[PDB]
Amino acid sequence: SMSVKKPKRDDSKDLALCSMILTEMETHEDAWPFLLPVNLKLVPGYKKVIKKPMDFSTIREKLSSGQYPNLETFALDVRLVFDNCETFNEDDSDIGRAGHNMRKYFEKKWTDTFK
Repeated sequence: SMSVKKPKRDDSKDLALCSMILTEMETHEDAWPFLLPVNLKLVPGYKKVIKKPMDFSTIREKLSSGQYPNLETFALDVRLVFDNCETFNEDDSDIGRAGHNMRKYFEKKWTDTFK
């Protein structure tokens, strides 16, 4: 509350560390469904169904331009990529499996780096 604070966590490396995680996500062999924004002209139903499209290139641009105020907002966008994927793609499909794989990959890096 006012004048009552927990000890200050060092957040000075967060930006660099989220960048490193994102690089690792970008270079994973199963990243291909997520590298670029879904083409809303060429994929029927995507625009109407997925209210907040997100992809790794868009996260990278937001990260590089100071549009994440903290590491929780960064994680929310990464998770949105996978939540969107599950919304639109059957589990038993290449893209559906890719999304589950990438989510697991992310969540381990996230825990190992920050928890």
